[PDB]
Order: sequence, then C-alpha cells, then structure tokens
Amino acid sequence: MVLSEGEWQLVLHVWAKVEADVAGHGQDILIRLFKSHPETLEKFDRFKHLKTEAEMKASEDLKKGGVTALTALGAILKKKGHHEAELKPLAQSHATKHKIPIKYLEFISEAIIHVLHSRHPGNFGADAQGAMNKALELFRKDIAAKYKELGYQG
Ligand code: HEM
Repeated sequence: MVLSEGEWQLVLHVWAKVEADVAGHGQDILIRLFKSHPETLEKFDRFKHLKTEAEMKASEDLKKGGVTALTALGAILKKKGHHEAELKPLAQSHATKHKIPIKYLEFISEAIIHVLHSRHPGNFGADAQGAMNKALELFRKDIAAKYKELGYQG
C-alpha cells in the first residue's frame, strides 16, 4: 500500500506530540494492551507476574519496554514507508526469539489508536486516525511478509 504525503503528515504531526512524553505514552499503551488482551502479557517473561494496573503502573521495567517499543516504532514511521532495513531485525526477533503472532501486532495497533484518541483529541480526528490506521496496517503487512520469509506463520 502507499500512503500519500498528506497522510504521512497527519501521522507525523500526532507522533510529534507523543514524543513530548515517550515513557508516559509507552506505559499507557502497554497497559491498555494487557488489560484488553491479557494473553499478550504472558509473552513478556519479565512482567508476566504483574497482577493489577497499579502494579503495572509502578513497574520500571514495563515502562522501559514501552519506551523501547515506541522508539523503534517512531523510527519506522519517520521513514514514511522506506523502512525495509529497520524492519529486518525487528521481524527476526519477534518471529524467532519472542514468537509474537501477527494477531498480537493487531492488538497493540488497537491500543495505540485508543490511547492517541484519548490523549490527543484535537490532533486525532477521523482523517488523522484513518491515516495512523493505514500506517500501522502498512507496518503489519510488511512485517507479516518478513515473518513468512523467516519461516514463521507468513
Ligand atoms: C509496534 C510494535 C512493536 C514494536 C515496534 C516492538 C519493538 C520491540 C523492541 C525494539 C524490542 C527490543 C529488541 C528486540 O527484542 O527486538 C522488543 C522486545 C520485545 N517485544 Fe516487542 N515490539 C512490538 C510489538 C510487540 C508485541 C505486540 C509483543 C507482545 C504481545 C512484543 C513482545 C516483545 C517481547 C517479549 C520483547 C522482549 C522484551 C524484554 O525482553 O525486555 N513486542 N520489542
């Protein structure tokens, strides 16, 4: 698929707001994912044990993982579609080392969209959400094709 430049602008305009507080957004998004889809928390051996939202809020490792995941995603979006090198190491560790199903990447995309909508209503109207959804479907479709080359799902 191909986003137009106007779509990339809408995505990079709300991402510039997320980058004012990367750790806070990282926490919100990982907690929204785990509450909504608790099976995904089993994939993180260093968190697994967390039982409540309060325990998640207070975990410095979960907050670090959020910053690590958002920073890598931010670096992919800033490429505007030219992200093949960035995607290679990321597809290899999520398919072979962590074993993350494409479905889980759909769940986090949902959690990202939920959090931006709550925190940034004025920059995340319908056209900006449509553009972010397109950018995340592009990311999921390029990662799924890599998985398939790497010997996982496809
Ligand atoms: C926007 C999507 C995602 C991005 C950009 C992302 C990025 C990363 C990055 C950069 C790391 C550190 C290096 C590495 O292992 O490759 C990481 C580790 C990890 N990711 Fe993700 N990830 C994404 C989605 C997910 C999802 C959905 C899950 C779980 C359902 C997952 C589970 C993990 C696990 C288990 C690790 C190891 C964490 C730890 O050992 O500290 N990732 N991810």
